[PDB]
Amino acid sequence: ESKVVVPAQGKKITLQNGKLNVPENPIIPYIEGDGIGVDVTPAMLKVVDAAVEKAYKGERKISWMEIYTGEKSTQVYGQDVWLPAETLDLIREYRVAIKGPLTTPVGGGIRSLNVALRQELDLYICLRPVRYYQGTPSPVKHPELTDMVIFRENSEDIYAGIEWKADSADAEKVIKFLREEMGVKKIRFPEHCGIGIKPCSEEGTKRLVRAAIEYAIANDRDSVTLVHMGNIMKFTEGAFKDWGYQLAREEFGGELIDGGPWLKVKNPNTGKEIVIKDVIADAFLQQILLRPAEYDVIACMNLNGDYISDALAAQVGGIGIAPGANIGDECALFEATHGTAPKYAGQDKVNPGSIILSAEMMLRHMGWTEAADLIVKGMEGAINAKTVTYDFERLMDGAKLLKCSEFGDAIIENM
Amino acid sequence: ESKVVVPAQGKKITLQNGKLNVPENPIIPYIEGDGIGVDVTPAMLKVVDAAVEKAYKGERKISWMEIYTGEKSTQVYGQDVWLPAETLDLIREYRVAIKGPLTTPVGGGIRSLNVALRQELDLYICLRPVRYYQGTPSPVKHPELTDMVIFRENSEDIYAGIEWKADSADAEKVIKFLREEMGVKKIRFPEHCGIGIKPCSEEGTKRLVRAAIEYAIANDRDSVTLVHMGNIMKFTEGAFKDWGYQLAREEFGGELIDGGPWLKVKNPNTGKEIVIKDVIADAFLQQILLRPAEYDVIACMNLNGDYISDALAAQVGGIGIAPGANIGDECALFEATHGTAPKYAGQDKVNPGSIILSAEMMLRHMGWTEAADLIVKGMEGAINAKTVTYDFERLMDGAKLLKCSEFGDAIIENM
Ligand SMILES: O=C(O)CCC(=O)C(=O)O
Ligand SMILES: O=C(O)CCC(=O)C(=O)O
Ligand SMILES: [Mn+2]
Ligand SMILES: [Mn+2]
Repeated sequence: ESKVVVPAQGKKITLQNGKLNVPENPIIPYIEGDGIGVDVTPAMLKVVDAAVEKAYKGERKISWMEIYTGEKSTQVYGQDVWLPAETLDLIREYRVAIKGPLTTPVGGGIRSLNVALRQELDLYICLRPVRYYQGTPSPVKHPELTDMVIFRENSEDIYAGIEWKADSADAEKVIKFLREEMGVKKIRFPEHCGIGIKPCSEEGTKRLVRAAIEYAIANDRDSVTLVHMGNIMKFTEGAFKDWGYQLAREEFGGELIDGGPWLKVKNPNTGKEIVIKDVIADAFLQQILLRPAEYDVIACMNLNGDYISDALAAQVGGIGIAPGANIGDECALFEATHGTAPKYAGQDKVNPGSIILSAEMMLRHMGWTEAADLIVKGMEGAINAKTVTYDFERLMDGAKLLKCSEFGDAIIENM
Repeated sequence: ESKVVVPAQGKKITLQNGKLNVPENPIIPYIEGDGIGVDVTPAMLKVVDAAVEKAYKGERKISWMEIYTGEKSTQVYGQDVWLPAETLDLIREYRVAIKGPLTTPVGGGIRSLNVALRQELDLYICLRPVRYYQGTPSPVKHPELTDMVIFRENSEDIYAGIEWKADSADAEKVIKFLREEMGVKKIRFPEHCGIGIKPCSEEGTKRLVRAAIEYAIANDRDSVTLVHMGNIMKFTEGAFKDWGYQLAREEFGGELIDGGPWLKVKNPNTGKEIVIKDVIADAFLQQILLRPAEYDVIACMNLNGDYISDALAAQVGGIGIAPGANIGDECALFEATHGTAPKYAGQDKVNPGSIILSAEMMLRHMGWTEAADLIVKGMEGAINAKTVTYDFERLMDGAKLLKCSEFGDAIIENM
């Protein structure tokens, strides 16, 4: 029997015509998260409640409902229950949810729980905005020049988990087929060879890129850059870029800039000419360091998005405070983007900034922009005040060391 | 008939027992390179000749022999001759060669010429050392903490070019096979879907990792880090890491550090305990910025190596002066690692640092360490003297702007 308790006071968010109908008392499912989730989640709940209370003068209030996934799920439902069917059902049913870091066990043949949540709920958009918060200790000279929003495709690519182990009967079978029936000759060593499949479809590419362009329009952003490795992988990465440009032309009236290949899409609200361009992935990893100001909205495939998001987070000193969201047509799951750091679990020491900023994204997604704005304001003030957790403090001089919970309070105090 | 002229004075380098027998007058094949290759190659030839002349007091002298690949090949041999069979033969025959940047044409269905050279000559090691040269304008605060050597697997991975176009009969065939015979269910959108294959074998992984560990030993390096995405791709990237550790144990007496998974390999010459460790690729892209001093020799797959090498080059301000080598058991091809920048071709303006430093690697590979040391010394002095090309100069104050050829002279002057 389920151990999830539906809040007595609270109402389910609904979806109508692609628009969320959020009540003043929405029930929001939340997954504590493994390791440090025990530290960061309480801080997030308190910070969000304060922002909501302050923004709407007590008129609105979230009814938090704990659901399970990960190590805590096994402890609540038993041995092999890492991801309960009800969790997938509840997230879909309640439309909006948030979670702390999750870890996948090894030895049992189970694949990434984070990816499982994304694929099973068809949350095809991994949204990762990366900006700099003044006062944050950064390894680069000008982190303030970084203000990007990453639209990472979440349902395809090698990240889809389609592969076979070297020497397995399946691997031999696939390799045999490829060589004998497909005439593949580029497999350097066919024996003791692992094989993975990388899929990329037109519908997959277009729904991701459509969301990216719509975001640029809605937020009056300057450009959308299709990042890919099409020079090497023409049929997957290359097709992604091709379909991205095609979508811009076919659905957003994209016009040619100069002799190509860049396009300009007129923002139907501001009249701003949004530039649609593309950069080879490896070169892009250099350009984010060398010319960050030239980039804004980024649209890319699963793996590249994972790399780009992490690299960007690192350079702005946001490795531990990078917000993230997994959005689909029916529901959305916001999440802390860092690991579980089990060594510090329960020490009330880690930075709750990531999950808090992800809650900021959640609030904005629900249409509660005032509360979201309050969290952004609190984070900016706390960081600028140099009242921070150990991860920031250790890289700074003249900073006040704060516990995880205390930093949560600092954010509230700066709202 | 061939238009390659074998130098009258000069002798072929030979290979015996895995050791190169280099004469005092070795014939070295060289490919000018497209675009700026017309600028950087002459500078390289002059710099190398000066280093050789100075190091060995006129006793040794390279007999340069021009061979063709790329745009210049089509002009020398005709319309469709992008990569002549003789070029592959000559490089193998002469054992050591160098080349300027190469570009692959689009529209003719031809794949990367750089990859073609690597795969066809089985140059399985892409060696990319990345260090900082004092005085180089860098986007990071402490580029001097970067001193790494990248061992990128060069014959496998998605980089192998095994793929089929969306809607092609072949793609449909493969997808059908995967779904109906392999029972694959993770292909989100089977229609209008491009497909790529990612292979990774035990022999491929081990020969790359073997070279990496041997390099750490020969150069008394502190550690070898296996970089991979095994948490997501268990059978390719994960297997790579597994085989890498296994090789360390089976062939280099690797011992367990603490409770694992790190290993220590005793350097048989210095007694130094070389640490063998591993880091997930996305996290590694963050760690190179946050904790560069903790890394040294890196062993990774093709694609990850491409990303890591470019990211590292960018952070030390070496985007245009990053050396590179493609090494196999029978021959080796050193190369400028940047693009062709056709806009500046012939303007004697671009930085010849990349191809020159690659020539430094070449000289060292031939056992001519004195000459190689002279080039390193010249580069360090020229850069530190602030007498540099536009790409450096534009990011600095109080620097003397030099043409490509002039920077070549500056290097010589600082030898
Ligand atoms: O894949 C996982 O298990 C963790 C989530 C992750 O690192 C990501 O894809 O960014
Ligand atoms: O692949 C090419 O054509 C250029 C060489 C390259 O960028 C590389 O693999 O680093
Ligand atoms: Mn990640
Ligand atoms: Mn490259």
